[PDB]
Amino acid sequence: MFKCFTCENAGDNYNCNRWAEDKWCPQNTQYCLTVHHFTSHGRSTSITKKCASRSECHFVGCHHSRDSEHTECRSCCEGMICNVELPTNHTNAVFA
Repeated sequence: MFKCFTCENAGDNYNCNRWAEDKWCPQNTQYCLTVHHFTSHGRSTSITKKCASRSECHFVGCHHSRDSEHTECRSCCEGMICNVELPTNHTNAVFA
């Protein structure tokens, strides 16, 4: 089992943590979805993540809003609570 960030409305990474606690992921899941809401014009940016699978996000990518000019890029990262910070640089080591 593993713990992932299953937050909904979180303006910042910290907030996402306050909502999404350290709970085990579902049985029908093997990935950590990570949706990034980037506004074409505006500092504010929505963020949402949760457990997913190969089917749930079989066709990842970005989706530009029809009404607003805000795009939503969702991906699938592996590893316990891998969806820590939005701006992913690289993978760290294990302390096991």
